[PDB]
Amino acid sequence: NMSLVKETVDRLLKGYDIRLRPDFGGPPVAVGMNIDIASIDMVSEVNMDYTLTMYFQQAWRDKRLSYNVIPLNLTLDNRVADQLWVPDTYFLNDKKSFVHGVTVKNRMIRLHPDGTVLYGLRITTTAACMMDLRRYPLDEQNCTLEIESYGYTTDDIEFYWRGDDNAVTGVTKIELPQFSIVDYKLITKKVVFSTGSYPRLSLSFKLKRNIGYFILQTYMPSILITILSWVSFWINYDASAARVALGITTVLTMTTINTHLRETLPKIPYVKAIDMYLMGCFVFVFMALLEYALVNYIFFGDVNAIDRWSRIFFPVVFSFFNIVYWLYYVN
Amino acid sequence: NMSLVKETVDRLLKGYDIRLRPDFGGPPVAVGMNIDIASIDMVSEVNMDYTLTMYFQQAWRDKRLSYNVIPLNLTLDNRVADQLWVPDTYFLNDKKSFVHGVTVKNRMIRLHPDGTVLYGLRITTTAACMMDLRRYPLDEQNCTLEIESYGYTTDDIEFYWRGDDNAVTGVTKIELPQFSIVDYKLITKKVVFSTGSYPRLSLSFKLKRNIGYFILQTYMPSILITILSWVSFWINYDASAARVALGITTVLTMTTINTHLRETLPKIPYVKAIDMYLMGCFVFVFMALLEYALVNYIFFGTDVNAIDRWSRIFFPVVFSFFNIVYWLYYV
Amino acid sequence: GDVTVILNNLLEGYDNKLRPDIGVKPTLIHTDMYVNSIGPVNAINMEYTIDIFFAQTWYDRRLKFNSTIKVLRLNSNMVGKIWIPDTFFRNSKKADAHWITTPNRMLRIWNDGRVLYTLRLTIDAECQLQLHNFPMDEHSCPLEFSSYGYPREEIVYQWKRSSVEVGDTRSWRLYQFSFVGLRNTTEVVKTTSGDYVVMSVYFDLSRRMGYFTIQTYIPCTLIVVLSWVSFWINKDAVPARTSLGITTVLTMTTLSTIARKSLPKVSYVTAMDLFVSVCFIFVFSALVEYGTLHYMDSYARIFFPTAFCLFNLVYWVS
Amino acid sequence: TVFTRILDRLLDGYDNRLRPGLGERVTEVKTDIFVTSFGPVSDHDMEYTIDVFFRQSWKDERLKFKGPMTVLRLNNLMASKIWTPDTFFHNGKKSVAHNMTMPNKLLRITEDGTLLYTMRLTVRAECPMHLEDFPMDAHACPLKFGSYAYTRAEVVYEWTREPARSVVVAEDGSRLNQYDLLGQTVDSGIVQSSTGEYVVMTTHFHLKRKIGYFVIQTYLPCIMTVILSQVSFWLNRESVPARTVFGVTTVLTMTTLSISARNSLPKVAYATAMDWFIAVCYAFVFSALIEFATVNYFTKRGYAWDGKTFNSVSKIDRLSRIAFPLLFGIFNLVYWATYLNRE
Amino acid sequence: TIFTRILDRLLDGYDNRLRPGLGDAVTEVKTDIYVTSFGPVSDTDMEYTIDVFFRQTWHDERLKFDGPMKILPLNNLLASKIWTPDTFFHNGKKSVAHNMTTPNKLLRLVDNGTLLYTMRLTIHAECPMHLEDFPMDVHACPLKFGSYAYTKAEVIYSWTLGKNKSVEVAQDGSRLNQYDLLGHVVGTEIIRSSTGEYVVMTTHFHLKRKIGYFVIQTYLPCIMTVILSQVSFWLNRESVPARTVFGVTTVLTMTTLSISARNSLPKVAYATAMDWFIAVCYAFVFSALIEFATVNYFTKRSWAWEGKTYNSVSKVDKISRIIFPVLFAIFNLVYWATYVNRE
Amino acid sequence: YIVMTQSPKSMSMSLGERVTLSCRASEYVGSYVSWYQQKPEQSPKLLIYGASNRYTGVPDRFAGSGSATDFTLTITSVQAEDLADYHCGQTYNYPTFGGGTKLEI
Amino acid sequence: EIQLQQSGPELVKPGTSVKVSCKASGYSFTDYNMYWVKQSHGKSLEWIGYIDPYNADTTYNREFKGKATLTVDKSSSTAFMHLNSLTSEDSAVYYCARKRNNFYFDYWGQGTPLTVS
Ligand SMILES: CCCCCCCC(=O)OC[C@H](COP(=O)(O)O[C@@H]1[C@H](O)[C@H](O)[C@@H](OP(=O)(O)O)[C@H](OP(=O)(O)O)[C@H]1O)OC(=O)CCCCCCC
Ligand SMILES: *[C@@H]1O[C@H](CO)[C@@H](O[C@@H]2O[C@H](CO)[C@@H](O[C@@H]3O[C@H](CO)[C@@H](O)[C@H](O)[C@@H]3O)[C@H](O)[C@H]2NC(C)=O)[C@H](O)[C@H]1NC(C)=O
Ligand SMILES: *[C@@H]1O[C@H](CO)[C@@H](O[C@@H]2O[C@H](CO)[C@@H](O)[C@H](O)[C@H]2NC(C)=O)[C@H](O)[C@H]1NC(C)=O
Ligand SMILES: CC(=O)[C@H]1CC[C@H]2[C@@H]3CC[C@H]4C[C@H](O)CC[C@]4(C)[C@H]3CC[C@]12C
Ligand SMILES: CC(=O)[C@H]1CC[C@H]2[C@@H]3CC[C@H]4C[C@H](O)CC[C@]4(C)[C@H]3CC[C@]12C
Repeated sequence: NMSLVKETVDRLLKGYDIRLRPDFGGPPVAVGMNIDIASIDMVSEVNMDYTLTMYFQQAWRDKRLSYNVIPLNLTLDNRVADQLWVPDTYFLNDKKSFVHGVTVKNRMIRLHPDGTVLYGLRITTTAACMMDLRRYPLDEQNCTLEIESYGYTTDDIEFYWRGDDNAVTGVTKIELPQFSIVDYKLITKKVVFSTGSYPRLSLSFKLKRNIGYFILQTYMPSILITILSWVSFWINYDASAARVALGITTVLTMTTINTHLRETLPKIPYVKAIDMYLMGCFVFVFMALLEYALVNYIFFGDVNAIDRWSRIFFPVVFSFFNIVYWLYYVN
Repeated sequence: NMSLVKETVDRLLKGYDIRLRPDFGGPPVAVGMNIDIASIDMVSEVNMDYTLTMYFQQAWRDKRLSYNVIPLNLTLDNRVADQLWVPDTYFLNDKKSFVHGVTVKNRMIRLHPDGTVLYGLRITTTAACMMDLRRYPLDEQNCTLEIESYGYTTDDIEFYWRGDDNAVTGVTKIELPQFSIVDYKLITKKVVFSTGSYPRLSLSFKLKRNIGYFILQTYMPSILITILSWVSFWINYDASAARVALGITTVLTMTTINTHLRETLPKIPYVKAIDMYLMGCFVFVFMALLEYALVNYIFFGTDVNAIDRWSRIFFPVVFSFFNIVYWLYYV
Repeated sequence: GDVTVILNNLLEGYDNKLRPDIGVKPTLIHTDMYVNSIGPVNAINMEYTIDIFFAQTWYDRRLKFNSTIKVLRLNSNMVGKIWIPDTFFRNSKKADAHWITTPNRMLRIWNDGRVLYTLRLTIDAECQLQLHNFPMDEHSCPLEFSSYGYPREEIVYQWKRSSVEVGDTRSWRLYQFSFVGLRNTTEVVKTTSGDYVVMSVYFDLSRRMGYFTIQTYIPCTLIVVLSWVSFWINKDAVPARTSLGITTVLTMTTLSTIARKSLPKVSYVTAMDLFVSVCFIFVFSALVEYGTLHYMDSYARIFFPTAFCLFNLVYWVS
Repeated sequence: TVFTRILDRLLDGYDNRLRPGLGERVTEVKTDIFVTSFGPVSDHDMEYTIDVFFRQSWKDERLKFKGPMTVLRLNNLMASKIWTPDTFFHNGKKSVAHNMTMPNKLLRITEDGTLLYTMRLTVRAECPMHLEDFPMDAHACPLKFGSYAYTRAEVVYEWTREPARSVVVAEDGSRLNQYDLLGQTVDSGIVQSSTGEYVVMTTHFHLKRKIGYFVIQTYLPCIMTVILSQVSFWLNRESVPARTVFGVTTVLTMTTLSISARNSLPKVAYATAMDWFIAVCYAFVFSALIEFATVNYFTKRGYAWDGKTFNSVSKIDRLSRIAFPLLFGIFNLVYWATYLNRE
Repeated sequence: TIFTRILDRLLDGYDNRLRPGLGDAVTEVKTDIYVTSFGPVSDTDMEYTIDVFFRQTWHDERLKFDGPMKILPLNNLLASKIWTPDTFFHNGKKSVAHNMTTPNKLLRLVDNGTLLYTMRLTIHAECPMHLEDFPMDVHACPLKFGSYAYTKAEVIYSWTLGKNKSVEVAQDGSRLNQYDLLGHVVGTEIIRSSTGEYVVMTTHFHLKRKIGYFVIQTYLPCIMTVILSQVSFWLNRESVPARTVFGVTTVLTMTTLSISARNSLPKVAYATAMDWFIAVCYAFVFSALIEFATVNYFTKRSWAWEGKTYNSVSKVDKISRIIFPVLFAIFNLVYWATYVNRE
Repeated sequence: YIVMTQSPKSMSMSLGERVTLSCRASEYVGSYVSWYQQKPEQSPKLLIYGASNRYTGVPDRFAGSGSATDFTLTITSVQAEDLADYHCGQTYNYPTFGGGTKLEI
Repeated sequence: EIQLQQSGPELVKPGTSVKVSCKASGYSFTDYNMYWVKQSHGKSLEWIGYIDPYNADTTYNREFKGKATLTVDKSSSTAFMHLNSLTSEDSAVYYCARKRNNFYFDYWGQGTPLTVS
């Protein structure tokens, strides 16, 4: 059995031309792609990308690799892959990706009697994802993985999902620290460059931000700072040291919070939804400080009436601002 | 004519023993060196190294690579370097270095008819430079690149700057964000190890630190916070809360500036010039706080006003004298 | 020499692509480890480095040799010429063998055809830390490894009698964790390509709370005590009471922020976050208590410490 | 061409896979280290970087030659063609063998077959540190190395010169920022493993941490915070906002100082010497706050002294003015005498 | 198998070390670039990253063939078997040639002999920025490339389509978070070097820094700090602790906002336009604190208004209330106009 | 150089009784300490190389151990042939042998 | 069986030099260093110097620096020690030792009594 299998594999690689694709000069070679996503390590909004680990499998028919003498599926070792033609598949979004190499190259070759070649790779990709953070952190980002052939046009290679919706699996078990995969969509198109038209598979993950983390980290501190700034309205007007210290502490704290959260995010030029909320809270605390300044200028430069109306106006209009904000965003 | 060049080159590489140096078993081969500095960016004190990009060219005579039939200088592809003997040059300070690879390995090989070989590399090297930061930021750092042959003693190889001071170019056109290359010197040495005596070239840059930045970010906030502390002397002694608030917040703010700045630097044991100036400013502000504590112990233990008035003008005077002595030492 | 001719005969006609007994029976491979040192557990990235002498033994019928030499001990130079199982670590985010001064790989072949193949690996394995009770959290970190291409019908792994040779745990780089226990298992996982045998080394590790008691809990508790100090201060001292309250609340927020930077971006509340939030409630309630007083103090002086210690007991029990 | 012919004869029939004297004797490897620069010690990872010319010398009768030259000096490309010891560092962690411009390794074959195979390495070796005495600690960081596949019956390691004189550190190689390399002591032992007994050459570099950085960074700010807590004692009692700000400031400052002290260290479950120093300093400042509260309880009159009754200077403050500096100075003397005098 | 026989006929005797027309003519390398994505710009490191399909076209008479197909799209691997230009980027700090799943290159061999060699690259190029009007700055970041070893007598680079036409940009290919790619101007120069004179193809990408980010993070906080400081002008004359803490807090805020504004910048001693704005805001807050000190100097009654002489509202403070805002407003108008109008 | 000191310069042990020697080094000598036997008018004979290891062809009764500095050699039972002078030498640095100890009856 | 054969006892008066040889046969001479030791009557053994036979690199004792000259003969496979400016203090017995490695001296010489008066 050993000698027969060795002879057959020797016969297959004898005269094999790695440079020419299956049916070179004939119809396009159909390559089916299946993916099993093992983990999405992180989603770096700072670098506008996501790190995804996957079992990327591609199967295709090569008549030169068809054998009949032995009735089984020769699952050869990984190092034979370098001696066979494989699709020159690449990822458009890929900034930095690597195939693992412990204890060997994490790779699989499995030739079938009919000629079908099952080629597996274990790949970690840092795929670019240009996020639209206008609604952040209430945002849903459809980050994409654009699988495309580099050198071979649609006249030379054709892609498809072997199983229009079963070709991608393992998404449901994915654990994201700060996201939840609401959906995944598989599509195939053709993209034209100056060099020619190429086939393109696109795997799109509709990631939905987990708001809980940002509730603890961003919204609750802002709310508590604003609420504590409202405490100034209950303190008597002849406590200028305490009133001004309280107001200035509130304004400074919101300034630090704004700068701190913006340091944790990329240097974007457009105002986010968190930025709208922070600006609203800033306006409220700053208007509380100016409220005390107005009380002072009226008494030194009636007063209890202004404080009384402040005590109810600020929470009421701030709650209406909250409701409008959420209904605009959460609903 | 291309066939003639092809046959000539294949003749040169036929039988060529990469193991042996030119004139193996004879006099040492004279290896000249010229460098075009492309950048000396990212001078790092925290890592005690500097990243230097250069077009390191070394020229040497190899009788085996001499041809007379072609009157032009044959510039061959970079991949031929792997088939030719190259000096085992290494940079004794090199923590981490790489030869650029895009689009191809950035090497150069140019065989001249007389046998000279011009071997050029585009090298990025993070060379080690132990910085005596006792005068930092008013310091002049003598960083060096120690070029040396690893395995070949002075009886087997010889170095020289090809062109004396004209062997190194591009130094004057380097713009460093935080430095100015006031001078660079080219030294030839012979360093003796247990293994033997080796030839050494040293390219030493005397990098003078541009003080304007450090004045902008470090010195002026310190001075302004000292003047801010001096504001305490013009406030009436009865205003305990205000004066202590000012002196406390200024002492704290200078301690915090000291710690943050020292965080950005390596954990060195000796006091730096920035440290000496910051400690002096700390002493001035702390003595202002102790000045209020003096007038508070005396009042709560006309005369009280006297210390205020005397300190008001004496503190600027003594601080200016401290500046004068400090800068004269360090300027 | 004798050994050179024996080894030359062993590789002559040797097909490195084909497993032992391909198409005849599954190749039984026994795996025994020796953990040099478990590296630092990176809870932020949910991964832990581990250094191991991973040794796997299999019977190859082509590598049997009869001679006076009982075993051939060889360097890494041989590893590339013979069939090695394509073992890969499923939860390995990144890994690399050691290549200094030479490849850290040992090969040894017995006369009966048995092959011992060992190598030193630094594996940055993935461990999904559920940080709900952090820093009182115990984790059972696995290290799964399997053949990438050979199904259960072709490669099988069974633990050897010396399954794991746990090293001296004192030299281990576990700063917050204490190696609690060793567990191991073998299972069969059905993949798209086929069924594969998976062997998982469960290291049971318990975190130590001392570092966090002094790093986080003690500072927060002292800040709560500072808020309590406000009650003893005279109420008439409005700047003093207000300054103490606002300073405590602000610095509590700062501590929570810096703590949240050292933690992963998890979409839940960790124990640490729960206890800093309850401390926030305490200090903020002190601030509102002074607010109410200006617009009771004696009752606060007694109530606040009692409530805090009661919460501490409930917290430690939980 | 003659030297090429000699090298061809050396590699003609040479078996890279077999050690010298296989089946005849143990292969003795005499090893040397010239530390070109003792690289920075990373306390956070309990590892240290060291740049070395790691020399090895062993006799290989296969590489005996007779020619015009007694010592063939050769580049790294020949080294890959011959058997070299499979040496590795038992506590190594992500070392690098430098490649620029060429592989920084020399080979020299003497006519008697003796080899001299040196390589320039940057090795990040693990140094387990017991930081109880930190920052006054002293660490004997080891560098254990030996064969990976060859047992003591196969390959034995030796020092080429006297063990004291077989590890030489360059005069100007000290890249230590907060450490002082006192010296090195070497030894040779045996390690029992699942595969067999292995000869292990150990060299301990004795490092003494330089306390200056922590003096400026931690001890002086802590002491100044304590003194800032005591100026509150010297201040009058009636300035309740003043002393309240002072004490709360000192406590919060000591909190951030404590955190800044910890994050500079690798995580550990035990308290270091600086942790105890900070704990006592925190006790002093918190005691100052408690003292302020105590005197504030007895502050009968809120109005301050003017040049109507008046508050008398608090007795507790007067005793504190002497007690706190005396207790703190005695504590400093005890602490520094306890740790500095230690070997 | 027909194409295999053709391929082995155009590689036998093909010395890939030699140039096309070497010793007979220059090689025109007609170059094109398709910017798949203009990566982010790192102002701290004065460099930008760009992802490009770098297309090179050149005529190689050795590879002309006659066969059934007029063009051979071959596997990336064959690219290494034939001569290619040694193109390198003169300002490329650290570029990456992507190779996952396989080398991302294509090699189309046309019947006449023309080669279309393309490859996906991520290029980290050095863009020297002159940050004086920062953040209202515009940079013409270059992308210079050319042969590394071959002189102008050996290789000359030209644009296939023509200036501007040649260098395309994908419509959605823009990863500039904070810049705006106004356009590009393609040029070509000859640079002198120690080894010869080299043709260098330059393409300057004009990037306009969007000021919204720095407006939100620096200018609005600074303006609000100034306005915070003038709130103290509207505060009471006789309230010394309140206006003192106001002034000191605003000055401390401006210290932290100057240092924070300068952390984002690279460490250069240009005193950028942000530094000028921050300096004038610093002057305003410091003058506010000085004004409060000046008023406090003449504070004599030291009792705020109630309902027994009372301090009259300060004339200095009244004048400050109106003068400071107006002068700061006209300051803003002058500075914004001067920087916005200039290029 | 390194100074080696042997405390019991002379001791008498009854035949068949366990006898233990001692050897001190001025500073660190590691495990590099050897014990040698010198009978009257004969050259030294190695007994215990390294801190603990025993040379080939030596009776099992000889056995020794030591720390970095202190060292000890113990004979399980003295024999008539065992009467001789015992030296301790070190090879961590340049050789320097100790005073030596003599055994009688 | 390695046996280091030294020369017999020497009779000499003060102020003249002597040469004492040491011949090894079992092991190859060049492989390992050769050490010379002198034990004064009823005293501890005293190291005088060693010579690496292959390249004749020699190292001496500071006390004996310049008093003893160590040489080797590859062909004769013999190590020679030349003592100069003899005095009454020199009277002692010399041995030559073989250093197998830096753990022990494997074999020793028979001993060459030096007599001076
Ligand atoms: C740095 C900014 C400030 C630098 C300005 C530095 C210029 C400067 O030093 O001001 C001096 C003077 C101070 O006047 P001041 O602020 O103290 O206001 C009144 C003034 O002192 C009267 O003289 C006092 O009455 P009297 O007669 O003593 O009995 C009165 O007290 P009272 O009797 O009611 O109880 C005070 O309230 O103000 C000006 O002349 C107009 C300058 C406008 C300056 C505005 C320019 C911005
Ligand atoms: C996130 O963005 C990607 C961008 O690629 C979206 O991919 C696009 O998805 C739509 C909807 O499935 C595709 O439309 C398709 O059009 C063809 C006709 O060409 C039609 O036959 C299909 O039924 C489908 O409607 C589109 O081709 C596809 N690709 C693009 C726009 O380049 C993705 O859908 C987005 N995320 C989600 C959750 O939609
Ligand atoms: C690793 O796993 C195996 C079983 O999963 C353990 O060894 C087996 O233990 C069972 C239960 O006692 C026995 O019935 C088997 O006979 C054992 N195997 C053999 C080959 O004897 C093994 O102990 C585990 N490793 C540990 C606990 O360290
Ligand atoms: C009348 C009154 O109640 C007083 C109370 C507080 C005062 C404001 C402080 C901040 C100022 C910043 C700028 O200088 C422009 C004017 C500005 C907005 C002031 C307007 C008048 C106010 C509202
Ligand atoms: C007389 C006087 O002005 C008083 C006012 C403030 C007082 C100092 C405060 C801090 C103290 C720290 C230590 O306890 C040592 C003594 C120490 C320096 C004190 C000396 C006497 C001072 C200067």
